[PDB]
Amino acid sequence: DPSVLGKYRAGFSECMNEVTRFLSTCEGVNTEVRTRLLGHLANCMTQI
Amino acid sequence: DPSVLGKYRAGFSECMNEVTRFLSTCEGVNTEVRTRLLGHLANCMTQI
Repeated sequence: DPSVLGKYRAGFSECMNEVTRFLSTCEGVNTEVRTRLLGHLANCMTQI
Repeated sequence: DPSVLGKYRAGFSECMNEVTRFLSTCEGVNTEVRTRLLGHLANCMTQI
């Protein structure tokens, strides 16, 4: 059911917002981290 | 169904691992960030 996927996406939407705050806080060695950090969450959202 | 919750937890388990890597990377102004970062993911896992 799409509700399950929506719930999953909703959870990740929340993770993305908090993760974004962390990413907006770290400004040094997070260029590589940002790629994996955003890529992974994006991959999870994209995959599901 | 518990499968939905398990899927949700599984997604957060994945977020926690990646988030942990970010937290293990940032070492400066993330004491406050860590509290919210871990507290939020923990809150989501705890709540669901």
